[PDB]
Amino acid sequence: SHMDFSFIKALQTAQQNFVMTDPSLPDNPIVYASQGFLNLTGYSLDQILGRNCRFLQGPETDPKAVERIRKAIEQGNDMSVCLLNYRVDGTTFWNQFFIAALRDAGGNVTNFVGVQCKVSDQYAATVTKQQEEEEE
Amino acid sequence: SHMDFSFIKALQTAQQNFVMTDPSLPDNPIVYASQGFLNLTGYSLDQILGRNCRFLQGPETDPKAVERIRKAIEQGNDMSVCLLNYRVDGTTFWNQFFIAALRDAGGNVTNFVGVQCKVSDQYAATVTKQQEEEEE
Ligand SMILES: Cc1cc2nc3c(=O)[nH]c(=O)nc-3n(C[C@H](O)[C@H](O)[C@H](O)COP(=O)(O)O)c2cc1C
Ligand SMILES: Cc1cc2nc3c(=O)[nH]c(=O)nc-3n(C[C@H](O)[C@H](O)[C@H](O)COP(=O)(O)O)c2cc1C
Ligand SMILES: [Cl-]
Ligand SMILES: [Cl-]
Ligand SMILES: [Cl-]
Repeated sequence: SHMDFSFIKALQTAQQNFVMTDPSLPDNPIVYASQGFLNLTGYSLDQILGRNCRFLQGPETDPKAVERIRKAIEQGNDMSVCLLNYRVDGTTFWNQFFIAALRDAGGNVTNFVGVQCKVSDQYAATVTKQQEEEEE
Repeated sequence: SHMDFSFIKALQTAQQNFVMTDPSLPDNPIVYASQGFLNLTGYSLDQILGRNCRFLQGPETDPKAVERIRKAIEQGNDMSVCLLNYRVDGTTFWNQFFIAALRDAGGNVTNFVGVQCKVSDQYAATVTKQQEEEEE
């Protein structure tokens, strides 16, 4: 019914790409980020907290996927999207990332959790083909 | 307020280690498992669904961690535990895995989500040191 602190501790440490964001604060900013997340994105820790993950997007990013994400966030749905993200140095990578809407015993969204997965160009091609085939 | 099907689709496919279990069914069995999960554990798909993840544990698995997990499950808490797990061939590996309690708009636990991470022996040593230092 709550959050065991083991979750929060192993999150900041896990060599994979995890993030947690707080909807209670404005703009839903990152409160905890994994070490593998900083390895993948290349950012320092001070450039992560207090900000929303929009800084991973850029020019060549599919805005339909971004609208999908923001709709699922406004409704608090658990989703997953593959899109092109940018590191700090400007390099690009295909991020297939998940979003979970953790809710308390009252049904209210307490925190958002995000798992990012770097996928190859073949997986990106197939999943983008499906997502673009999802036309209305 | 619901589960976007993108979550379920990208779960079964993601090359990482994800699982989802249904508390509505007896013993809380696995309903969806990732491809990377089958790569890590070595099991076929038919040996996964309809079963609880106890088949990953074994002889030299810390039972205190298992009691911790089952208490957090009975209370529906989001946790994370590092423990020794076994593959199908009998080989061992240190699994630092997370557990999230997805709840609906009414606060009831709908499904459990689990992310497994294979960690080295140094990380296992440090985290097991902390968890054993957690004595009452
Ligand atoms: C927990 C969480 C993790 C997210 N991770 C990413 C990410 O890794 N890459 C990305 O492009 N967007 C990510 N997003 C989405 C953005 O943070 C943002 O919500 C998205 O751009 C839609 O919001 P907007 O329409 O206001 O721009 C994540 C969102 C959440 C809640
Ligand atoms: C979603 C989910 C994923 C789990 N993944 C693992 C796992 O990877 N390895 C493991 O040893 N136990 C895992 N467990 C815990 C076991 O499934 C089981 O709940 C645990 O042994 C405690 O239950 P018990 O006291 O009845 O044995 C997971 C549990 C859940 C709910
Ligand atoms: Cl379905
Ligand atoms: Cl091994
Ligand atoms: Cl090692």
